[PDB]
Amino acid sequence: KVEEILEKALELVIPDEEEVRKGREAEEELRRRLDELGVEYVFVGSYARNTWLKGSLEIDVFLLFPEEFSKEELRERGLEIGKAVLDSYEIRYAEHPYVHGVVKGVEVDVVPCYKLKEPKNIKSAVDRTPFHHKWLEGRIKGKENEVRLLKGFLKANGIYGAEYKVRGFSGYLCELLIVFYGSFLETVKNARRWTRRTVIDVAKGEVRKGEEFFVVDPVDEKRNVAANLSLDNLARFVHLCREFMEAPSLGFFKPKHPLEIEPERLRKIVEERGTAVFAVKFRKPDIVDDNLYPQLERASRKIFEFLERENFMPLRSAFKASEEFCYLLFECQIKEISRVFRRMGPQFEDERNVKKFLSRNRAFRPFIENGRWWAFEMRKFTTPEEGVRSYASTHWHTLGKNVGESIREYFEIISGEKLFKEPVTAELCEMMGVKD
RNA sequence: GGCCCGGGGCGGUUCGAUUCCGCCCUGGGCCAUC
Repeated sequence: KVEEILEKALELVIPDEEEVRKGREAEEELRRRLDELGVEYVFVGSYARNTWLKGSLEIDVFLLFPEEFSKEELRERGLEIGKAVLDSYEIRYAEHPYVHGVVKGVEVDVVPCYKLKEPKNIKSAVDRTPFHHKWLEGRIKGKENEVRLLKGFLKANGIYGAEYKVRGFSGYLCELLIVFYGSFLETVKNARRWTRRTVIDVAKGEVRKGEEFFVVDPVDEKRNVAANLSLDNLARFVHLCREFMEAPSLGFFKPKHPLEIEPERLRKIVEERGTAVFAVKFRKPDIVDDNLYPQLERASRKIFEFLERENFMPLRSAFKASEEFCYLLFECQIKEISRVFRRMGPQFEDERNVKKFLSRNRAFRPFIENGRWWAFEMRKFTTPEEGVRSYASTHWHTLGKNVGESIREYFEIISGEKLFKEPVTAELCEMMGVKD
């Protein structure tokens, strides 16, 4: 039963004694170093609140700087401090650069920010974190394991990140939720009633109907904590909660198995479907995933839209990325279509336009049907692939800034066996609902 | 970078385009980076 299950579960979410110990002693040292320099700092994030998921140990040391300090100063002093304190560093990037390193074996993020008073004055997302922490530390105390359960559950099902490769629940949203419902289970139970118009005002302990799923930030009533949660990911969670409660099981916290498929069986199935399955391959632009995937979606969407207005009847689109290349995957109901198609002309009494419409030299002689004129025109292409080869070659600039630029210099359309031999077999099966 | 809203020019397509497909400059808002 749920309880017995959640019990066996804490085991997969809570960091064991050694992963914890490792943490403390790393924070211990990290503390000394920072003081033997008299720097004004503050640990934030899931480490400072013991809400960190097992296996995801990382520390977040935020450096407080006067308001008056310039942007440049912040990062320079931040770069210096980070460098001196970290065993081994690495200048990372975001809204502004910050430093990432390791201390006594554990991960560390040394972010520079402005010491501020009261939410307004907020100069960057990072400035807001300190407030999020002060508001969260006193209220989440004693429920950390509820937070963890809720992450292992979301992480296990592929919707734990808030970044563009996940579009799911952010760890912050997770604690706010636990602070609202009181525990994992209560969150799971209530989530089942969530709709796309549900709004959760943590500060008001109230739930209301809005225009979109909105979890108003305690620190900023205008900020949506679940802003980048995809409408489909929300749907998948609402369902996942409904099923968990129907049949509790430790399997919900266990990362689903990769489940490889033999390319041969994939071939058979596509045949059983008798659809057009092809891919658009091009070199992976060298850019962070936060810029790459929002592009892959656009590109994939722009082509899907080309395919349907072109009468190829697309079923679903998808995409995969590698160290090497990127793939846009499509499946259609039409492997081929006739050359001729019917073009709609003016009504019979509009002498002006009628004449014009008839003034074009076509090959088949237009006709009248139910009051208006029509014409038989020929298509430029007759198969999905044939069309996308044309679309990608001329409309490359609309598939994203980067993706669009790598397609402009090189792209190929694969299909048949050649396609099943590309590292995209898994994605396809997920796209076709192939079950097993 | 991506999404939402808006201005100013254009190109292709169409009997017919503000309205479909796209391109230039361009104002504001939001999202991820912790």
